[PDB]
Amino acid sequence: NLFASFIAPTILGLPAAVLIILFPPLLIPTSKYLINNRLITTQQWLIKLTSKQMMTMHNTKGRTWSLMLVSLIIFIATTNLLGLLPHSFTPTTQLSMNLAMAIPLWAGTVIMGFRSKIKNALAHFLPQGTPTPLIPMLVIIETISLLIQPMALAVRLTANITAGHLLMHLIGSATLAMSTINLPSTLIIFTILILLTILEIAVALIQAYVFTLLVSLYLHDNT
Amino acid sequence: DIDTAAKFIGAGAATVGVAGSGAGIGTVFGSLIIGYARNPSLKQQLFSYAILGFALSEAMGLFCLMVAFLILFAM
Amino acid sequence: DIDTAAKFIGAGAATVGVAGSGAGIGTVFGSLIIGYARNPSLKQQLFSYAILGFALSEAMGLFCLMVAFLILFAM
Amino acid sequence: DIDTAAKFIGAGAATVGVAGSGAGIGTVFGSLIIGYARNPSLKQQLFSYAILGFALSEAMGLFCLMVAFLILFAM
Amino acid sequence: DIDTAAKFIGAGAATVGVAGSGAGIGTVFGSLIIGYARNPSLKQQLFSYAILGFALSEAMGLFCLMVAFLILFAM
Amino acid sequence: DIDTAAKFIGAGAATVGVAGSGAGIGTVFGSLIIGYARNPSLKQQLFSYAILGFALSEAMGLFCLMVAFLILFAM
Amino acid sequence: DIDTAAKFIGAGAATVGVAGSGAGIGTVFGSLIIGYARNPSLKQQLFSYAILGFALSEAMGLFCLMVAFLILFAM
Amino acid sequence: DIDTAAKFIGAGAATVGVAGSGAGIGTVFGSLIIGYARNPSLKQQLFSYAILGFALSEAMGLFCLMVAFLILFAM
Amino acid sequence: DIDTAAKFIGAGAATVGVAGSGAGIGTVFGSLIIGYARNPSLKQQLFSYAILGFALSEAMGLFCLMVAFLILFAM
Amino acid sequence: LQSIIKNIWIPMKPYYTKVYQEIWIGMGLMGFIVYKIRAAD
Amino acid sequence: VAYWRQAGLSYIRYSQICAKAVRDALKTEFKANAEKTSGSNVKIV
Amino acid sequence: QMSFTFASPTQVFFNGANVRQVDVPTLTGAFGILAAHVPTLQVLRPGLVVVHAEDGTTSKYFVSSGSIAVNADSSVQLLAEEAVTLDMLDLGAAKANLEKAQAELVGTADEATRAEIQIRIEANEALVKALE
Amino acid sequence: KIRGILYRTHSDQFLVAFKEVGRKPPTFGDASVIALELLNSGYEFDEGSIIFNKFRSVISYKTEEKPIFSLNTVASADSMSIYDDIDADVLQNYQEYNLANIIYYSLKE
Repeated sequence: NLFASFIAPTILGLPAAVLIILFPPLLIPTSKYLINNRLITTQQWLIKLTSKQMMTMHNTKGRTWSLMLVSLIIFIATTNLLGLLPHSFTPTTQLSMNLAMAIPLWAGTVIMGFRSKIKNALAHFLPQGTPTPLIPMLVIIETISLLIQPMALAVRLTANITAGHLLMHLIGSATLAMSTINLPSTLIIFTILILLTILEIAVALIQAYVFTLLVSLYLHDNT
Repeated sequence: DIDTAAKFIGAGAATVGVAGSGAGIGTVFGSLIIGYARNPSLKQQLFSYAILGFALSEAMGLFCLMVAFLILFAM
Repeated sequence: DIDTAAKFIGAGAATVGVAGSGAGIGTVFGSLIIGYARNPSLKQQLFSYAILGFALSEAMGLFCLMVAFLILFAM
Repeated sequence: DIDTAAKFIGAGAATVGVAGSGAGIGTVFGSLIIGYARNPSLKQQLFSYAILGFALSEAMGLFCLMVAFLILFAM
Repeated sequence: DIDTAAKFIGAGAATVGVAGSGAGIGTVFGSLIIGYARNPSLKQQLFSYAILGFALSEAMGLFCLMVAFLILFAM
Repeated sequence: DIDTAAKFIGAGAATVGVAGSGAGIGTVFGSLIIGYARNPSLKQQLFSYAILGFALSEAMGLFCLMVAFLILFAM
Repeated sequence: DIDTAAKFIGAGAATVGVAGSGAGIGTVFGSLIIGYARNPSLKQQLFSYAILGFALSEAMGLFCLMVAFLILFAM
Repeated sequence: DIDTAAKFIGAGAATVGVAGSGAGIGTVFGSLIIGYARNPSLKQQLFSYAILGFALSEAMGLFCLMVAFLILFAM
Repeated sequence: DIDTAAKFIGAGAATVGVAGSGAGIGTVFGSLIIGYARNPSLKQQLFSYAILGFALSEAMGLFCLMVAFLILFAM
Repeated sequence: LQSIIKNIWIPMKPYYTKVYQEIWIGMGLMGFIVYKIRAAD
Repeated sequence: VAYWRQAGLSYIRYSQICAKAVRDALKTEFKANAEKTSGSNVKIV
Repeated sequence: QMSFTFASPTQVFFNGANVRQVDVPTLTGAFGILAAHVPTLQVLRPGLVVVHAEDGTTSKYFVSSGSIAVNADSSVQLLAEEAVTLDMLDLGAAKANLEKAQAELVGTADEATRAEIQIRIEANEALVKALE
Repeated sequence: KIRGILYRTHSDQFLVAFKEVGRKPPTFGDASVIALELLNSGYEFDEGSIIFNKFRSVISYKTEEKPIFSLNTVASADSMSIYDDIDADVLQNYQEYNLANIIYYSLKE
């Protein structure tokens, strides 16, 4: 009824969500040339800026994950923007995909943080200058937070895109139900829809960047 | 039904929890105003943090709405 | 009916969530006052951010009212 | 009647939302006090913003009371 | 009766809204403390604004209590 | 009885409103700490205002508890 | 029984009011951090006020818990 | 059923408690903005604390949601 | 049963009270960020207070959860 | 099998064997979690 | 209250130390001239 | 509107000029100063000083200590004890001095000379970071 | 010279003198040394004044006297309430630096 835009799309009985997930990278052409067209120029510029702004903080071991993280911040971003197209199915609105993006990443990061550096890894569970009478619970709280963080990532992205698209759709329905009534009110609701669309573009970009930044900071912590 | 009724009540309740995100964004953007009024040369950089700050405040707010719908429709 | 009753209750509840936007605009404009009192030469620029700050605080507030009406009429 | 009862309950609930305006004006006038204590030469100008700040805080508060009466009498 | 019951419930609810005035006066007098600690020569003048600030915070609080009694007795 | 039940519910609700006084005293004494750390020569005088600030925050808190008991016993 | 049920509900409600003490101690110790970072020579003295500040914030919190138990056991 | 109904009500209630985390992250990132605007050379280090601050605020928020689901599904 | 139902409701309610601890830790670590950005030479010492501050905020939060479980299992 | 391993498996190997091992372990954990979920349904 | 003031210094000393640090980190092209323009000859009696 | 006066004991960089914004590293934090700024007076710590001219170009000096003062008439006087333009310095000497001072710190034990050493370290750290 | 001229009739009313001034063109290092010595003297002057020879022209000079206030003076000055982020520590540092500045200025004149 209302969640028609989030049901796994199928066409002619075929699960066409796979094509929608595969499509974004088709919008990033590459080239072995030296001077190239405008699209690849700007896109290489953006990848350069993003890599610089993200990886810089990491040490020599962290930056090996660079290829990963940048790719991440691209994929998500493109997907999000492709969502804002009419009648489009946004695969980030699915909890499944975000779980599969988060649990492996944060997982492996905590894994490598435990394999080596195990001493300080178990010591990060305790801040530096903690007095004695409050030691035990300060461990368990960190345990819960760490052991849940991937859930936070996945849901924060999933439901955010969900609510964005759902609200845009509801205000659209409202404008529809105000088409046959006061035209100035129809224009006011339309303008609110325009502002919300702009905000949704911004929230797309920002949610991509924030998912990336959070995973990156976890990596930094466990390196 | 009493079930449907309690779904409505719990939905409104879980919705209450968005006041936290409201005040959080209020604080974040107020601090951004102050910090920019102090050291305007850093405006760009400051703005970044602001967005991030915002991006986590709304985060918690989202969870509230989540349960809301996850009670209103999924349950 | 119990359904209509719960609609009213959930409407009032979801309405509660506007206190967050109230406090948020309070904070934003208070910070704008301070930041202007400090560095008045930037007034114009500062004001911009204020509006934007406001524009997101009311944002969250809107969502509350949304559910309100989206329960009062659409459901 | 259960309808009248729920009208009273929803009225009290929607009334709760005035705490946001209360805290908002509190913050605004506190910030005005500070900003004036720091740059008193701008007092007049500062006061202007204060009123405006106030004028939007009460704004949201009004909406709450609105639903209140718009439930108590219009419905 | 269910009516009397809902009157009690709505009274408590509308009473909740005094927390806003509580926090508002807290903020106002805290800011007054700071502003006086910074420019004590203006103490008198500052105090004036404080009272006014207070005079509006309690204002909103009053409205809450209003509905409270205006439900408890007038209705 | 449903009356006694609603008395208990409304009592808890009206009790909620003490969070405002809690945060208010928190803010007041925090500001007192800051203002004293700045201008310690005024300590005595500052402390006075603090008490007064406190004396009004608890004020609003009292009202909440008032209704509480004024519902629990007087009604 | 409906009485026991309402006792549980009112207990949870009156318990809500501890958020005020939580935020109050948060503010107090934050201000203590700032004030010490400014004028560390006064550390000892500052700390005193902090405790006192804390001692009143928890105060209000206590009242909440009071009603809680004073409903859970005494009533 | 009355049990399922109360599960929904308690879920919404326990969800309310996320407003605390919302305001907490708001405050943390606002303070980060200010502290960076004051001593930008420490940006990196400051950011660390911010995350940690955030990491505990969301912490408490989590507990709320915990009970929520631990009532919605486990009970 | 109505008893089990009210246990769930009161559990969610008493859980709401963790928002206070959430905002409290938010404030504490925000103030720590600011105070360190000001006087970084005191970092170590400052951090100590922070932990202590945190150690009391979570304190109150604990009490909430206490009643929660002390209602969910012990009663 | 030719130009596939040449244009896919060639570049990725240093990542697929050393950089992404913990990633593979996490993938296994995520798959086991998802399987447990799909089971209890 | 900075740390050195807690140690018993004075801003004149702070300024001397900082100016000396900037004069030593000066390139040898300008170092001798800058040091000359800030050398102290006065003697206490 | 802003009448700027940047000076050193031996040199006058600006005098009564009209700039748009000057950024100073005050001992109590960095801050910017534009026209009509709130009147204040502050002492400096070793740091960059970027002066923004009306046209938009920026002159980036480095000052080791001194005093900034902005007054009611938007008249700023910035006196710096040693105001070097950033080119007259180098990273290697700064880093080496930083190492020497850190070593003396971890070697020293008395509060007076320890504070002296830490001041030197602060100056050198500000140096290295401010250069590049 | 001034110390030798004033030492006989005024010896008790005397804290510190200085030599080596006059051979070399004075520089800020000298003024900083003098300010150091004046602060590290165990004598908190509530007010002070420096007296030099304000150079007017190649033929004309006027013996002038500049005032020198203390921390408490600028602090308690009500007109200093409009100056921002001011506390005893910042005012102390600024006071010391202005003392050195005015000594340098007097020397160069």
